[PDB]
Amino acid sequence: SAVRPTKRIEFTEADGDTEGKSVFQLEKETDKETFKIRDDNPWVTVETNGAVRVKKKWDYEELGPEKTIDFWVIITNKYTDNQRVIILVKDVNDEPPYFINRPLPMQAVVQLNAPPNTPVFTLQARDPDTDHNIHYFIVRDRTGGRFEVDERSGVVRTRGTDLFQLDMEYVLYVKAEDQNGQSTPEERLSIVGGKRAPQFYMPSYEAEIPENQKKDSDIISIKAKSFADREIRYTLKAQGQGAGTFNIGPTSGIVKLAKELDFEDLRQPHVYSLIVTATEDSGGFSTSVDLTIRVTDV
Ligand SMILES: [Ca+2]
Ligand SMILES: [Zn+2]
Ligand SMILES: [Zn+2]
Ligand SMILES: [Zn+2]
Ligand SMILES: [Zn+2]
Ligand SMILES: [Zn+2]
Ligand SMILES: [Zn+2]
Ligand SMILES: [Zn+2]
Ligand SMILES: [Zn+2]
Ligand SMILES: [Zn+2]
Ligand SMILES: [Zn+2]
Ligand SMILES: [Zn+2]
Ligand SMILES: [Zn+2]
Ligand SMILES: [Zn+2]
Ligand SMILES: [Zn+2]
Ligand SMILES: [Zn+2]
Ligand SMILES: [Zn+2]
Ligand SMILES: [Zn+2]
Repeated sequence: SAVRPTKRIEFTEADGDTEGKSVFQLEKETDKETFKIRDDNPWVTVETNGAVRVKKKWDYEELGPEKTIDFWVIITNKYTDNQRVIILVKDVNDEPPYFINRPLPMQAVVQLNAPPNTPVFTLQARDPDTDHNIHYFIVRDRTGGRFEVDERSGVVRTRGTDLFQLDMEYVLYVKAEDQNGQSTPEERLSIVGGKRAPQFYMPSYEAEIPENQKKDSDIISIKAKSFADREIRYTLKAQGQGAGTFNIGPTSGIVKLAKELDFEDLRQPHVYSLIVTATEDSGGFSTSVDLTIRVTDV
């Protein structure tokens, strides 16, 4: 027949990242066949010998919604053959955006007399694909319409002139969506009127240290965010065993080893459970978090 079975083949965007690179060889039914493209294609040239070469550096986003380099070839040696070539192009960078806001869950405060269009928090997601653009939006507003999000910047801004209530929680569920390839999870943003307690940069902390850890060496750094941007004082208590084995820097949040350790001494536990407290001298507010320290033998 005049038409050959359609050549189907899969390559990544990156396989086509260099002009003139021979991606694949089109097969010939007879030794003396020569190839020629039917229509000029922006992405590929076809050599006389059937080698398919990168013309313009492949860009998945720039392909039609089909995501294929789709072209025909003429085969000869008139009595000529025709064959369709469909290169399915895979965008291997195309993985969903994720929020890079820290700490999670998303927490902000709103000034009680915040005037309209006061920014209270900036949503920041990252698309691992550098070639993608994302839009931020609210999927569920539990604030009674007191906040909106800028789709470009991710900035969350107050609306209306009414006051906000002290200690009152305003909740938005927010999402960033890809304009190319997927989205973030629908994350919960908690905005509290006026002030709220410090939030640790991790919901729990875990350290693993050898038996021979040097006395007064740093074991783990703990940090809490003060929403009032006020001074944080850290304290550390032991849950059960190990009181006084570790301390934490009042200002630094750095947990050091206070005592020598013996793994073969069964008086000392192998897993220490500690609670770190972050205290604002901004008045009252404290938050606690678990710190778990495991000791390995050496
Ligand atoms: Ca791309
Ligand atoms: Zn036939
Ligand atoms: Zn591009
Ligand atoms: Zn891409
Ligand atoms: Zn990956
Ligand atoms: Zn890319
Ligand atoms: Zn949009
Ligand atoms: Zn804007
Ligand atoms: Zn009102
Ligand atoms: Zn949903
Ligand atoms: Zn240090
Ligand atoms: Zn500051
Ligand atoms: Zn500090
Ligand atoms: Zn030992
Ligand atoms: Zn002992
Ligand atoms: Zn606990
Ligand atoms: Zn041992
Ligand atoms: Zn040993």
